Amino acid sequence: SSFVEKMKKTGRNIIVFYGSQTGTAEEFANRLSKDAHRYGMRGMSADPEEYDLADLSSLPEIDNALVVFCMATYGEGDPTDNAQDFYDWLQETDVDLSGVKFAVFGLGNKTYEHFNAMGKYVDKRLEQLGAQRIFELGLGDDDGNLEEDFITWREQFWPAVCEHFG
Ligand SMILES: Cc1cc2nc3c(=O)[nH]c(=O)nc-3n(C[C@H](O)[C@H](O)[C@H](O)COP(=O)(O)O)c2cc1C
Ligand SMILES: [Ca+2]
Repeated sequence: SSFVEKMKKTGRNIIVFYGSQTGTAEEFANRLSKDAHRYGMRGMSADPEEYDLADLSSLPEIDNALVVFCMATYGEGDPTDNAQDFYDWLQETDVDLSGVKFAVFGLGNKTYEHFNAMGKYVDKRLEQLGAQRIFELGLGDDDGNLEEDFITWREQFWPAVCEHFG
């Protein structure tokens, strides 16, 4: 039903959504969610298409809640198929996301004109709606070494998360 309800009943405070077509963003999401345990927290990865992201407004019910988005960009700067509902919702919504804390890691390739469009958009839109960005937008480049871009981001991400939540 609701992802916030699932997190509450399974003890998770971190949820990582993945916008993926070929599985790269899903694997990064799984890796980030497992990392949570190394810092005394608990996370889970999730396919946004299976949920209603309007529920983000209920996230502040969970202590030290953090939502992370690992999003790939396809086509003409389009979202992946599984992130279309989320993309559509983001464009038309006006909900207040005060209290929400987020971070975004975008998967793209610098050779396309619309480099990491999806990741850049989600990052910008969440802040516009009232959410608080806890760590800078990661811009992974699949034309170079995406894996290394991810590791560099992740290496600095956790210390920042720990710093923020104490
Ligand atoms: C057919 C196709 C089109 C792509 N189009 C874009 C694009 O317009 N912008 C961009 O930054 N990256 C683009 N990329 C590259 C990616 O988003 C990169 O491969 C990402 O790692 C894919 O993640 P995923 O496995 O989770 O689906 C494209 C990749 C493919 C195969
Ligand atoms: Ca506010």
